[PDB]
Amino acid sequence: VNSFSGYLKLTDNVYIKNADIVEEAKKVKPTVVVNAANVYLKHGGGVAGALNKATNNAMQVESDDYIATNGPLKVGGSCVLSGHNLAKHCLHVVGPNVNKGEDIQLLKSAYENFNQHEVLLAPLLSAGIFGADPIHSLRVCVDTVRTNVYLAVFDKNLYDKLVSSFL
Ligand SMILES: OC[C@H](Cc1ccoc1)Nc1ncnc2[nH]ccc12
Ligand SMILES: [Cl-]
Repeated sequence: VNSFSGYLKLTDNVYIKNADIVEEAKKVKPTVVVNAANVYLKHGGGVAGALNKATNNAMQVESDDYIATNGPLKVGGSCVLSGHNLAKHCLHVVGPNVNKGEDIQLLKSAYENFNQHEVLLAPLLSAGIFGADPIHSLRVCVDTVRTNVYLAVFDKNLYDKLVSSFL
């Protein structure tokens, strides 16, 4: 039993809700919130901009030190950093950004990072301003993640479309 509430159950392990991931994380304070990161951990827009703003820029300060020490992530890769006031940990995951010409096949690799964590609050990787098809992102999520994932979908018409089109 966990404190996630109001989710629709899609499979044994994947749950979905129309929600603002910032407000969800503040309420649940989950063990892991997933950020839709880029390789530079520059949290400017989309989910990343919103999560960073909610931390009063502490996420960005921590991220800049991480990059100065370790260099950029790989597309498809991840790192675990602090969750600040939102969660215990933030798993920064880099899905391919179609608006940069990156390979959509890397989306499965990106979702594989979720399997290192028993329970996660997450957005759909490569959706929104990353330019991929969200119906496709949900399919890859369901077919790749085996741990318990609670997906927050920001857009209401998209949430309804994702539910009604889910196989
Ligand atoms: O796939 C990630 C989606 C993309 C999208 C599609 C339509 O609008 C946004 N973004 C988000 N999902 C959940 N919580 C969020 N908080 C701020 C942004 C955000
Ligand atoms: Cl977005």
